[PDB]
Amino acid sequence: HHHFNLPPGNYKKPKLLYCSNGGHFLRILPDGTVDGTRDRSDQHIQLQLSAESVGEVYIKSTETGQYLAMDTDGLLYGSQTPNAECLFLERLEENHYNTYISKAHAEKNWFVGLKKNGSCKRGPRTHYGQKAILFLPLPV
Repeated sequence: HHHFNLPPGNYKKPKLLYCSNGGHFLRILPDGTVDGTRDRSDQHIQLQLSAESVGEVYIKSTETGQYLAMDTDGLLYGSQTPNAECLFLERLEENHYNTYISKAHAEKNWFVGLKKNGSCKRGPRTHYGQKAILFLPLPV
């Protein structure tokens, strides 16, 4: 139960999710670990988003087919198959950015977030107001 301000744009094409905090692109590594990188030539930062229901999305690596997911302890990981831990509520933030809240943990406001050093934040450590949760979807 959150606000419903939605970002503009569509899911027709893959995107890079650029984090304002450290300037890192969200990356899903083949081994299933998730982090961020500033290297625009990286082959694991291309993500295809798709809508399950209005405002609910899956975020999938086009290179490996892995789905971004957040586990029971708030850690992001790459999932081989889509499940309830892979759905995120995509919303507009500060009238500009896109934020992604774990649907499975939405009551706790757990977001997808990247620290300035490029490591992911754990769910409980994310909070409205941080730069770590702010993303700009860029064309590939």
